[PDB]
Amino acid sequence: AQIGPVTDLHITNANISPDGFSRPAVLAGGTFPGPTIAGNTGDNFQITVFNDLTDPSMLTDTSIHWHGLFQKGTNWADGPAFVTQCPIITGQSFDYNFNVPGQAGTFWYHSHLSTQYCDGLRGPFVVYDPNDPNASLYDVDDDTTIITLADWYHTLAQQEPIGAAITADATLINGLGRSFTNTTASPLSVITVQSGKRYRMRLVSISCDPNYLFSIDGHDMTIIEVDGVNSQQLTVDQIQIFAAQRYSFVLNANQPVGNYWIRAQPNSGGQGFDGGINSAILRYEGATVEDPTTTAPTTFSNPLVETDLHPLADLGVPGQPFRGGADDPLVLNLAFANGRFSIDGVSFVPPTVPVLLQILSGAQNAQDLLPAGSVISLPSNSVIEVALPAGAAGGPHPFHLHGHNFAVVQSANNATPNYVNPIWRDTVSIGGTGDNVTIRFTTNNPGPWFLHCHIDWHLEAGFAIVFAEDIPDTASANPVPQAWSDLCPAYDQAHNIST
Ligand SMILES: *[C@@H]1O[C@H](CO)[C@@H](O[C@@H]2O[C@H](CO)[C@@H](O[C@@H]3O[C@H](CO)[C@@H](O)[C@H](O)[C@@H]3O)[C@H](O)[C@H]2NC(C)=O)[C@H](O)[C@H]1NC(C)=O
Ligand SMILES: *[C@@H]1O[C@H](CO)[C@@H](O[C@@H]2O[C@H](CO)[C@@H](O[C@@H]3O[C@H](CO)[C@@H](O)[C@H](O)[C@@H]3O)[C@H](O)[C@H]2NC(C)=O)[C@H](O)[C@H]1NC(C)=O
Ligand SMILES: [Cu+2]
Ligand SMILES: [Cu+2]
Ligand SMILES: [Cu+2]
Ligand SMILES: [Cu+2]
Ligand code: NA
Repeated sequence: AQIGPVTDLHITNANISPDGFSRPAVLAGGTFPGPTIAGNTGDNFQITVFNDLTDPSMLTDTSIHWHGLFQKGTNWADGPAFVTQCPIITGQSFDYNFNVPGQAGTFWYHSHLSTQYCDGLRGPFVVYDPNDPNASLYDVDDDTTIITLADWYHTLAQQEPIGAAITADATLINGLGRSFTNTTASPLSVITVQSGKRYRMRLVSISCDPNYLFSIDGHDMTIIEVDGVNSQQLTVDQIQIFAAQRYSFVLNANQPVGNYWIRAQPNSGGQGFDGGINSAILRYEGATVEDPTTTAPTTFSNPLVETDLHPLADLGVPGQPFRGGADDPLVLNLAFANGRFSIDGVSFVPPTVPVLLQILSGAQNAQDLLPAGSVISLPSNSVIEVALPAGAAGGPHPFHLHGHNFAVVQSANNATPNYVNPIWRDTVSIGGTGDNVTIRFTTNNPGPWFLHCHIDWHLEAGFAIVFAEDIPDTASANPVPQAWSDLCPAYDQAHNIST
């Protein structure tokens, strides 16, 4: 069952064995992935998060981010630790009370403390649209049509060396999959369809690192949504999905009744499908209960290419049709050396006082804010352009901006910008050496918004900056509840920190 929009959510430690290997984890709602949180567009969500964690090896504090939800007027509820709040301590709870005006689509929630979401705190978050303009393109859209893709590690996250190339031990599809080494024939996930029906499959990357080549043998996929943004219909036979991205696609159950492999090949870790790694099963009602016998093609003839995507609505592009054609045109210098990432010469290390609390306490320019050199102010009601030229080790890096979606003016592997009709999204691969992936948005949401690579090991190694958007209006725009004001005193008392 789905939960929400008003619900409790308990965060616990438990043993799980999603690939046959038992390890302890950090779980929401007692499962991996966590339960789907759902509501309708414009609803009030009140997710009262109970921190019941006791195992220090995965951290007993927590904080949860609602990925892709704009949090306009509720920056305090966004979740990134030491940007918008201090962590919730064990034995305490916190009501994330916010609204989702003007958004409808496929989202997710995850821990936003250290690398804790890798240890299991990740689940789907769906905002349905009762008047969806795509409603007539499918018959079925429910909890059974959500497909999560996850990396899973046998080593606990707090034992992963900072700045290292860290590699997973299994791909999990809907929480199940097989280990790349010491492979055992543990259970695979089954997605069941009825011959002749059309399904809105909501594909969610809950990855901490790898991108996946996703396909379904015998079937093609008609994309209708990208990171919450409705798209024109685009039919593909493979989707390369980067960490934290989402797609909705129409699956037409138009092939003979039978069993078909669902494939998710990561860019690192186990390659291929031996022993049923990187796999799940599409089963038609009436098919025999047995593994598929289907083959992938040697090459995919209609893969997703990001420049093929276009919004369903006439979203356009803000600013002027050339590089630098914005009120505030930025170019970030994105680098890696010696185990640490940097942005504009500064490696991100979380501050003691959350950025939002520094601003509410009166610090009002970005050079007054900590960490020094890690906060860039943005002017209000302005067109912002951010060029993100690739080349830093560990690519391709999927960059994500909190508080906003953005026009993808230039995509990976293509030097031509699009100032007319590019897709809008919230997480974008910056590509490879010599690329110049560039995003645009307008500043209509006061508050500090994190910008970072969504490979969680890279964020931990410093690949982040904070956009302090409209500092002067942050306090008036974002009134804070007493329970939020109580978080830093409680956290600092529990941890013997002076501030
Ligand atoms: C990605 O696109 C951005 C624009 O969106 C390019 O930025 C441009 O970068 C050049 C230098 O590479 C800038 O010109 C330089 O400016 C300094 C003065 O600030 C000057 O001292 C240098 O001699 C040179 O003129 C330019 O300001 C900047 N913005 C523009 C043109 O709008 C960036 O180079 C592109 N990166 C890649 C890898 O393609
Ligand atoms: C590399 O990225 C560029 C920019 O996104 C892509 O260029 C765009 O290509 C599309 C598809 O061909 C062009 O749209 C077409 O326009 C013609 C003429 O109006 C129209 O008859 C078709 O209905 C379609 O809309 C679009 O103009 C063009 N944009 C620009 C700025 O060049 C390009 O396709 C990408 N390269 C690859 C290999 O995918
Ligand atoms: Cu996220
Ligand atoms: Cu986010
Ligand atoms: Cu990265
Ligand atoms: Cu984030
Ligand atoms: Na425009």
